[PDB]
Amino acid sequence: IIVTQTMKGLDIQKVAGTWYSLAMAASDISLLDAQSAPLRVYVEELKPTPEGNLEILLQKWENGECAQKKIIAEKTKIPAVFKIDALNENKVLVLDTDYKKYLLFCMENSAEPEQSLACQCLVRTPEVDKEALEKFDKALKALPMHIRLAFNPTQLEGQCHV
Amino acid sequence: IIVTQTMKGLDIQKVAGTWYSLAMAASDISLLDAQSAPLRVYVEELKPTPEGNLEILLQKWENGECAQKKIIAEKTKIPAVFKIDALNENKVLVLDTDYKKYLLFCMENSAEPEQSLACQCLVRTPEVDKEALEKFDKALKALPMHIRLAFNPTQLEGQCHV
Repeated sequence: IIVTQTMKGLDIQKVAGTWYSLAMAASDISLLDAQSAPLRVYVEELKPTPEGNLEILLQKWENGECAQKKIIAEKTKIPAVFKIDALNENKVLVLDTDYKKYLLFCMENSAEPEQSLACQCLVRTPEVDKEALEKFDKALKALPMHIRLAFNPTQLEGQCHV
Repeated sequence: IIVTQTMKGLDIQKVAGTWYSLAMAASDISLLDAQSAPLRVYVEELKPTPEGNLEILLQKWENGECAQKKIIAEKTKIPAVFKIDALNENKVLVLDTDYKKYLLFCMENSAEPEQSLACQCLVRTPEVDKEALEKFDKALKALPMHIRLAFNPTQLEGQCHV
């Protein structure tokens, strides 16, 4: 895939704190279709390091339980692009944010041989922000998404979105 | 939705023949999320009757097989609205068509619209028609969808969308 738009001027220190996964999309239906699908992950928090790296706290269904997971994303020459250090190295792209209300990012699933891509719309509060959803859909027009999900407030406040 | 002009003058005789489910959306994620989800149905063909009813031939994953099913949709006072008793739905609404390339329709249970609404973009040929998808998304902006799926040509030509 060709991501055609990452964020200019990204100050990663300002995305610290709590977030909620309002909506997600992926290039393959099977990446997101079930609760236990591989890229079905709910971001809880972003913790920038002083070295300019990014810690990502998320929840994920596994073996019928809601599991917390910590991902360390290492900075690169491009400021909106990070590398996840893991058995298969995976990229995380910050597309856009206003720091105070929404953040749009994508992550690839390199354990898939075939090129795969998931993107999320994160908001600061557990409400459906229509303007953030509009910016998400605008950013998605350039991308080959075949599944899109959106969640309601009860799900945002729940564990693993229930 | 407003009953529109192409909806006032819907001539069902002109929708006869083969169709492909290019994209689908629903109000509840669980209506569409798995292959065996209840409203995960692929329209194959539309057969208008001389009495002005509408036969809908579709495929559906069930008991580990791709099963053919026949739904009889009975006409009503409103020409774009039909009555069914299948998939725990009771109404089918034709939202828009140009007869020759696309048709947009929804199904619901009028007892439980929020929990039962699914809509589809059907095309005449197994290709991704961007203009048809634009009209589908335009019609969906007014609706409380939380899942949207789009299929590729190989899936369109496949059994139960591969």
